[PDB]
Amino acid sequence: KDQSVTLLSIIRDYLKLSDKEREAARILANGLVKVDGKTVREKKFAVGFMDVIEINGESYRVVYNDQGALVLMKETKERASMKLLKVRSKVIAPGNRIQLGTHDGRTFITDDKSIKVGDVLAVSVPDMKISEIIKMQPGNKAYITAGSHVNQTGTISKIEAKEGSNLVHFQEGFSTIKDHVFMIGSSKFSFV
Repeated sequence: KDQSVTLLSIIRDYLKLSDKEREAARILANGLVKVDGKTVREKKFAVGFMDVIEINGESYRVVYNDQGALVLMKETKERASMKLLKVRSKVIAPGNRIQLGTHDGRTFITDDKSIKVGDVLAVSVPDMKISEIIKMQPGNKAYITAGSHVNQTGTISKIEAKEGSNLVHFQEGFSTIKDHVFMIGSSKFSFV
């Protein structure tokens, strides 16, 4: 499935559920839509997993359904002030000058060489402050973003890595490739 969709499409899909899709374009146009706490009126603006979408003062989270498509779910005001960003890419230069590229296209610059692709940053939406790192490692909990176990959660039991052509295993009795595993909880912090 598409890993990003237009802001207009995801709002229209949601509004379909109450037979109000006809108003999607007017609601967007009225400056009544925010993404990650910033007003957006551009219908072509792409949104993806974990984005916080506000429609008319009400908060929603972009998540996946059991078919793997991006959809909105109702979110509490309290949780809406937070977002998890998966580290999707790194550029490592000399002297621990490290660019972290997150799954929503943001970049942060760190000198912590311990942060790996697959680790997750818990950030505050009102100001982008990073508050926690959720490590991709055994004993931590994840949500599955693609493949056959999409929209399931589990606690990692073991991780296997090789060079050339892998797998994260879960206590719950399944495994997937790392690409599909999105960290959401540790002992000290949980999205849930």
